[PDB]
Amino acid sequence: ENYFPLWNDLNTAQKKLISDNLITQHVKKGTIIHNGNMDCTGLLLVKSGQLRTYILSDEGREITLYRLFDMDMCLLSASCIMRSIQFEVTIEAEKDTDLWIIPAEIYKGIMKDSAPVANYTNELMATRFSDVMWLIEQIMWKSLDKRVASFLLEETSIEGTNELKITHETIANHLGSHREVITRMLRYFQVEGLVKLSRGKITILDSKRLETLQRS
Amino acid sequence: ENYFPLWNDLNTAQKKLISDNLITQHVKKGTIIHNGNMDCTGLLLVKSGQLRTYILSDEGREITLYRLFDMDMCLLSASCIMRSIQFEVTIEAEKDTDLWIIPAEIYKGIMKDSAPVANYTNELMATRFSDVMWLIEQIMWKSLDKRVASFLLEETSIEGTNELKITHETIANHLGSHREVITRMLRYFQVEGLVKLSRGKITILDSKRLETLQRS
Repeated sequence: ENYFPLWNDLNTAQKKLISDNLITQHVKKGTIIHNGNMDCTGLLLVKSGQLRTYILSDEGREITLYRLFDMDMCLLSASCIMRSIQFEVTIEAEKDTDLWIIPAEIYKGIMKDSAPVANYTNELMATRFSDVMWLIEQIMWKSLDKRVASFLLEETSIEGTNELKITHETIANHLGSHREVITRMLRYFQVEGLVKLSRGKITILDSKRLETLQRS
Repeated sequence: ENYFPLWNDLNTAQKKLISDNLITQHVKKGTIIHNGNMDCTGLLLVKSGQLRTYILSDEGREITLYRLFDMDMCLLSASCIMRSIQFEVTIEAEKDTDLWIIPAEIYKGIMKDSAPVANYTNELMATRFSDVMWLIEQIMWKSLDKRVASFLLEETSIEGTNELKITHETIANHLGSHREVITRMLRYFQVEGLVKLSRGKITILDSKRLETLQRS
């Protein structure tokens, strides 16, 4: 109600239909909430937490498309309400997350009759389209050292700490790389004094220098 | 009118506003019709021809996002009508093209009041979002030899001939590669009997074998 900006634009009938069909859900970290064509739960409003939209190759390789934080809305968890979305994505909780779910059939129904809700969904798609376009630009134009540097700066901002407790597999899965290549890269960073590597931990030593890689 | 599927869904007032403001335009090949934030002409309905949506790095490197053919609609040529589209694209004519342009201000106005036109624009975005998602999947999971093989099979289908009259630069610009890497790859293909290379021409010799690379 406070976290849904379309609320002031909705009428009484629309406000009531969504309100009376809101599903509250606490999702623990590591839970897959949407898994391509298998699920079509609905739009997710993140009250508090962190979600990760990604794609999987048939060989189990992964790359993160984008992340959703507190107050974001997930549209692709209700992908089946749009025939023209002909790609599948996996959405999972990176931290314990409190969500509200607006059922797909309900949201689809309101969207059919409301230009405001229809246009709002366009703006939501355009944002995610733009997120994915920044990703193509990053993948094509920036080398792996710069992308690892960029990721380490993002995670430290999200966690509010220069001490990351993640595996080399998770970094590889974020960037569309292999663990061995990430490990090689982190060891090059350690030799260059950018990070410190220890048991289940990457400590960012020079945040100023990592930012100059990202920018290079 | 025949090429615009939303026409039957429009009312008299909407049909008249679009009809009386249609701009007919013959565009010669090599003409840039949209160049990021510089232009915001409108939605383009391709009566007959071929358009190419691509992105440019600050160093002049290119990769094709998707192609539009006869009967397709271009949405991103009117990107400024959606605040949430925060990426720029270049659109140009690959062959001489006959277009109709629906001015952006006019289309935006109809979209504000019509759920049908609003939802139709979503489906148009979703299609292009899906095109770009196939591209991420191709870039990440398929090696350059497979992507070159895939492109050669596409161009031969479009041109209706196993004889392509294109430069190594154009192929590099389609795939996000460098000319020298494409030339190296085409020479490997020639050594393997897949193609024949001669003055300003690539002749596909084994279309069956190129398809088995694409699929690998």
